[PDB]
Amino acid sequence: ELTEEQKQEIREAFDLFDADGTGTIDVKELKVAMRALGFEPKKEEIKKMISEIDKEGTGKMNFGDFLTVMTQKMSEKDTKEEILKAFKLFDDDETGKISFKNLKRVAKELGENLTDEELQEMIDEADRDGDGEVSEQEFLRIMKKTSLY
Amino acid sequence: VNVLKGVLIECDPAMKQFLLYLDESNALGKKFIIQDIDDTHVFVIAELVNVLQERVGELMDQNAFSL
Amino acid sequence: KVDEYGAKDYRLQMPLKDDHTSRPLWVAPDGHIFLEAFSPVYKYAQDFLVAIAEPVCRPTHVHEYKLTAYSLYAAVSVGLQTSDITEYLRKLSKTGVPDGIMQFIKLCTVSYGKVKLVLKHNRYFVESCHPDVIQHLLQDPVIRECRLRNSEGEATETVSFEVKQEMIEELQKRCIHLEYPLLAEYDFRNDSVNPDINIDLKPTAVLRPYQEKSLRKMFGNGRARSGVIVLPCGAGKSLVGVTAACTVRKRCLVLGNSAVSVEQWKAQFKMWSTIDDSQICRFTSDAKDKPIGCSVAISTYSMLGHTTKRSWEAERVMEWLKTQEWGLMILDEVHTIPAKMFRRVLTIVQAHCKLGLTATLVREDDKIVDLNFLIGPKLYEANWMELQNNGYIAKVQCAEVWCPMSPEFYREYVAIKTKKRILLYTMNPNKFRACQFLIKFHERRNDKIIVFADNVFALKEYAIRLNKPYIYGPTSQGERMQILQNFKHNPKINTIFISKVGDTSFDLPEANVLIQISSHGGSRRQEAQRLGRVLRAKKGMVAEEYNAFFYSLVSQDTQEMAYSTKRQRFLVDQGYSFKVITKLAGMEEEDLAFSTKEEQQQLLQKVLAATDLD
Amino acid sequence: EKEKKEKRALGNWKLLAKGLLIRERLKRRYG
Ligand SMILES: [Ca+2]
Ligand SMILES: [Ca+2]
Repeated sequence: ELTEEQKQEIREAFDLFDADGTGTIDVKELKVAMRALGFEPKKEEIKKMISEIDKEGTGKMNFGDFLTVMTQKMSEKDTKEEILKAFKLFDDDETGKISFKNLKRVAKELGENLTDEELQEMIDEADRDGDGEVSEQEFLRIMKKTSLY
Repeated sequence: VNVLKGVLIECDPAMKQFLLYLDESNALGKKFIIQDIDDTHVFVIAELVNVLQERVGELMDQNAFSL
Repeated sequence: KVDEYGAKDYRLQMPLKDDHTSRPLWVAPDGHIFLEAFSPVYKYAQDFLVAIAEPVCRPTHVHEYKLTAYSLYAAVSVGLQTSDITEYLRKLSKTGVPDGIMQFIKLCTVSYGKVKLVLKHNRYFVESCHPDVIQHLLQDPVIRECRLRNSEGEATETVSFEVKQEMIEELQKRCIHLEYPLLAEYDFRNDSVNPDINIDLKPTAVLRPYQEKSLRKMFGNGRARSGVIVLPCGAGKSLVGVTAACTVRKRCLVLGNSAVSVEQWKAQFKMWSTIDDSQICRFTSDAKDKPIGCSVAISTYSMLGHTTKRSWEAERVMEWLKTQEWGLMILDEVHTIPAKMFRRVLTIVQAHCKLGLTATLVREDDKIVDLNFLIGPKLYEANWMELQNNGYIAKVQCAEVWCPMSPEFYREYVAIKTKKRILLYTMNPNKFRACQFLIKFHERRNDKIIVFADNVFALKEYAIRLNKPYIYGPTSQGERMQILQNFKHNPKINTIFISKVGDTSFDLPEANVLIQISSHGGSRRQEAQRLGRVLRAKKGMVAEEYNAFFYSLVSQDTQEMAYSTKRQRFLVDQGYSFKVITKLAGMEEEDLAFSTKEEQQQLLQKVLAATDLD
Repeated sequence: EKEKKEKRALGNWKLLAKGLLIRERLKRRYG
């Protein structure tokens, strides 16, 4: 179970660039097709996904691969939305970062007995830019490499 | 007025939660559990209550042993 | 022939005679035997059936026994021929004995006692009085490989021949295929290689009539015969083993599950046997004794089965054991023997007479057919209800308490389909309240309470919230012993929480109330043995038929119901009753935890926090 | 050594996340 009605939207998006009925669409038009269904990928992500879709250098993708890519993008988008909601749960003061105070408050509210030294160790371990805390992007990355979600 | 015609089902809260899980997870398929009325009473369309009873019987059959 | 109702139409094959009331036995042609307990000849019929037939079920009125080839071999080894057994069966069977069973008895009995295996000079010889059978069995390819051959590959030449030690257990199974089972006969009095040992029986040791009967049946014609004896826990099984070891007078080897079993066996030997302490040695990983002059050695299966490299001293002890010839070997808890590693210990150890003792033999993996040749046929099995009547054991009051599942848990219970579902029903707040009320009632009644829970997390949570000692995996032995002593001696603490380690890893103090909350998943024999070991006879309540209390907390409408139903089948086959209790009287008046539903919500939050890792 | 330390932290993070979600889930049921 992935969807019932959104599959028709993906079919329409694929058929927008396949008016000739050749069964395949150009990979270079991948950015617009994602924007047709609401996705807003970045240049690095677009290049990475074009490299994976077009490993053989054909330049065209069939309906099955396009549908799978769209489903994966939807899954990643909802996962990112849930991670952002979790970040907002951590960031109750809307500071944009999960500071030491926010993590400590969340740990105390949840009843966890995690030491403050362990809290700052985890913050530093998930700190990439060295700002002293974890940002939205750092939290997203740490969730990506988490055990599971 | 907009009122529905069906069959009222009275069971223990455990069976109520089981029916709610079936309706939400769509294990029964189409959502025939249109509306709940009370903590122990539900309103089910009679077209699917027969199959629903089979599903309930399957649940209690699994919670037992075959001699 | 089968009727439309499923009943087997055995009327034609069973000619009924007019001696209905006098004869108590029904002998169906399928091999099953039915006995009526109210018959005046019940005792004689019971004795006859026990000797020749393996019991299946022993409820109050009608007992069902089964006839097996191993049972027939055991009966032949006792000294009973086909003619007397047939005469006694016909004198007791209500109907005529079908010829199918008759031919079944004739074929088995004639083939018994033909092939003999002798362990002499650390060498195994197969010999028989019929060389034609020996010659015929040589053609078997498996027997060819099992037979020991010369260093050049040439086969070795009542003629006997050496057999490879590593292929002994393989040969045992092949005898079943060839329908020529081996004979476990030992020269009890003719032994000369192994000298006797200055060990006797203390006058303080008394053999109960069933124990004496079992020992005499084992000592067929005065010679010790390898086999298995099943006795209930607390019935002096260790005393019976000590008595058998004293009777044998030869080198004795005893194997237990853990060091606690070794210590208990050593204490029993010192308590009942006259062997000097210098001749008693413990081959344990912590307390080690010199194997020199070790008349009786007590160890564990895993110590002898340690495939990994062992310590240098342990290697020397193993070498001495292999070199030493053991007239008698004793094995405890036979139900774990079917494991391959523990079976390899039998090949490793060279022993003449092997006796196995345990409480149950119904392995959930049903690996008992091979066990019938690993040691031998079941020599004796005492009736639990009969011993309860005799007062030897407590008449346990068993009950299954159904704890309703909370709707919040129940929906999550149905939602979860993986193995994480165990935590949901094992942590029922209603079950927690029921257990708390039972503990309060039994403390007000001044009863010893043992709460068994396989799940570590659930047991720890229950013990912490109820503020009682908890026993689990690590359970440092000093602290474990301190907790046991506090339970035995301190009247303030009479409730001990024990994890799965309470089955055989240590000794269970005598108690009266045993509450089982968590299940292994269908261990029909393990928990039965645990229950038998936990509860013992208590003086003062002998007249009452309910002197020991066992309660099984089972979550309603869950898979725990099926596990409990499957598990209690073994106890029901023993005639043990089980009353279902849905409502507990007194819970309304007594104040218990999680009285408010929000507390149950907090417990649900805590349980959900415990993910599938726990 | 350091790797395994991070692993522990990772699990903690996961646990923490689940905790919030779990509580939030019950809020969706009772809040
Ligand atoms: Ca903040
Ligand atoms: Ca950051």
